[PDB]
Amino acid sequence: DDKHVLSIQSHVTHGYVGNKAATFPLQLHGFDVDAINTVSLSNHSGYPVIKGHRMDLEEFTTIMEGLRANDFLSDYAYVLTGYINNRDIVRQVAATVAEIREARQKQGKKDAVFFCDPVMGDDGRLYCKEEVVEAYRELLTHADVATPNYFEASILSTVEVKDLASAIEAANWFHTQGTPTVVIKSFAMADDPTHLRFLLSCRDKATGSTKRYTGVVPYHEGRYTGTGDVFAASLVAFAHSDPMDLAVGKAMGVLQDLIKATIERELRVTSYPDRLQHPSSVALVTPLP
Amino acid sequence: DDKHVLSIQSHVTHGYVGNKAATFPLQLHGFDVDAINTVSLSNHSGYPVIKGHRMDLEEFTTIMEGLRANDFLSDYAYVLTGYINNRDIVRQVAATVAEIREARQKQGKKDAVFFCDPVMGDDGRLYCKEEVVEAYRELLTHADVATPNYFEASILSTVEVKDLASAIEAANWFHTQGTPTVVIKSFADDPTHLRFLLSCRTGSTKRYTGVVPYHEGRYTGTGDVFAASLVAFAHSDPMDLAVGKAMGVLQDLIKATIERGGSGKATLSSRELRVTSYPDRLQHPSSVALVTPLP
Ligand SMILES: Nc1ncnc2c1ncn2[C@@H]1O[C@H](COP(=O)(O)OP(=O)(O)O)[C@@H](O)[C@H]1O
Ligand SMILES: Nc1ncnc2c1ncn2[C@@H]1O[C@H](COP(=O)(O)OP(=O)(O)O)[C@@H](O)[C@H]1O
Ligand SMILES: Cc1ncc(CO)c(CO)c1O
Ligand SMILES: Cc1ncc(CO)c(CO)c1O
Ligand SMILES: [Ca+2]
Ligand SMILES: [Ca+2]
Ligand SMILES: [Ca+2]
Ligand SMILES: [Ca+2]
Ligand SMILES: [Ca+2]
Ligand SMILES: [Ca+2]
Ligand SMILES: [Ca+2]
Ligand SMILES: [Ca+2]
Ligand SMILES: [Cl-]
Repeated sequence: DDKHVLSIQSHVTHGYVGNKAATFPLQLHGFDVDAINTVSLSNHSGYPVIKGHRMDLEEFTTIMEGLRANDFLSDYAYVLTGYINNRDIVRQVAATVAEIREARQKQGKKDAVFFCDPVMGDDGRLYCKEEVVEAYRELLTHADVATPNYFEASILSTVEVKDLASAIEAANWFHTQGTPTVVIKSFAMADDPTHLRFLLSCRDKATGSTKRYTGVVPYHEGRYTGTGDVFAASLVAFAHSDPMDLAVGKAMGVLQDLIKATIERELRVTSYPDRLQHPSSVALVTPLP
Repeated sequence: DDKHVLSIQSHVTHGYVGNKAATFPLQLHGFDVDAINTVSLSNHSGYPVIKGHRMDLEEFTTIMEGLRANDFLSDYAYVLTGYINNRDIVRQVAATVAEIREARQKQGKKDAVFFCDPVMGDDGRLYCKEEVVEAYRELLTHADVATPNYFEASILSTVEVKDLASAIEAANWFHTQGTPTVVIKSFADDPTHLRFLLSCRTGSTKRYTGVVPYHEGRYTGTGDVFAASLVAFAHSDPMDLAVGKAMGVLQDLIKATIERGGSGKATLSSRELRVTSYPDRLQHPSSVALVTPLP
């Protein structure tokens, strides 16, 4: 099957971020999730105490050696990258994707789709050294889809994402850098305080034309962990069989069901298995003129 | 709720063994799975090449310090151990389980159940040092439930498990060792069936047996899905029914693996269990194996 994802994200023993947020949703959708755990921690970065192991570049290339030696690299119709927070591994992902593209081409399979979630910060706070930011600018030259939060889109493009106009500028930066498809997952709007806006920006490499889509979700009170990780995983799942605009709509609806369930910080991903596959409602994703 | 498991097993990128095999079924049963990954490898040990990282004791005690400091230990109504292949970590599981039981007592919670799958070898081959065998003998004195394959039962007890009689002798060894509940998951007329033993030690022992169809071919991760399913069903079933349902889950999963190309003659990759293929069959097997009292 083509429902095979290499997922390069965090592992935590307790809670739902990185591969712990992404794996269950994708498996529910019928995907084999092949996870490389960039860290193996007790819990996410928000608890009072974080303990555990972080991969270095040598651990990453050792795992790749095993995948290469057993000829698994052509399995990966999708590559999903999340929390890495290591300059050398962010840079190495480009080689991993190129070796997957080569193995699939040699076996005459559909091109791999590389989804790059450039995980660096949230709520004004940066998790990574500045060298990681530039590593993501170079890696995004190779991505098919990028799913930055507004903070990541802002620091990568140097455009303050604060409304639809500035979101479009930040997205255009991603296109110029070489990412054809961008989802800016949410930004607040001074002029519409009860909603979050998202942008889907689709550059046609051949024509140079850009198809843009936007929509909103309700702006729920409170801070949530893992929202991006569930979002990107859900997007991969829906984008497998849906056009990207509809795939974004479903993925938004999945997050809205999860957040509203939490309300009636931690996303209880495994409590809502039917909502993960069939969200109680889809967000409208409408073309822009 | 008490549907929280601390699961101490292997992580593989490719394929379905250890925590990757155990996690999805337990999550489908509504459990939070807190996984400690004893190794993070490219694939299971059956492949010609196996690459990646292995925990030492210090890495294990480091994660444990995180779980302790954040007051997570009292949440673990269940402890499930599988692939460790490290004498010092196997030894350390007794102290981990003891600390969970004390944190649970302190908070007015019912006692935990520790399920010990003593993962050491299969098809007559050890995949661990002789050191790990003895560490399992000593951990098993602290286990509530043990789920050896017939090889593991054989080397732990030093009884050759080849029939119902010898399986009973091996299970008796586990009970004398201190393990009240033993499932010997399969053994050898009638070449088309495998037999299993459930033995529950008041000094008296209740024993049960049953059969499943024997599918030709070598599967890996079968024990890992089985123990995971046993934990899920045993939470709301008596142990005989929970074994019956876990056996049914495995028959469905092996049939789906064969259905999607996983013949006896097929590749290691083709024989990888189709864990994602039929999620409803992981919760609700199409058959439930009979588990019938012995006299
Ligand atoms: N407070 C919120 N109210 C509504 N939806 C939210 C909220 N926070 C997150 N989301 C949803 O989940 C996704 C959250 O990811 P976002 O915060 O944009 O990314 P990240 O978690 O990577 O920072 C959004 O696209 C949106 O659907
Ligand atoms: N070849 C097989 N044919 C039928 N059932 C099998 C086969 N291999 C495993 N099983 C099922 O999987 C369960 C666990 O398998 P077993 O081989 O006993 O453990 P392990 O995988 O730990 O060696 C068995 O109880 C049985 O239900
Ligand atoms: C380890 C780890 N992985 C992923 C994320 C993003 O949800 C975070 C956010 O803090 C994190 O700490
Ligand atoms: C890594 C790893 N984990 C688990 C198991 C048992 O299925 C094996 C069997 O060889 C293994 O190699
Ligand atoms: Ca060709
Ligand atoms: Ca956010
Ligand atoms: Ca957040
Ligand atoms: Ca994020
Ligand atoms: Ca076996
Ligand atoms: Ca005992
Ligand atoms: Ca086997
Ligand atoms: Ca086993
Ligand atoms: Cl706007």
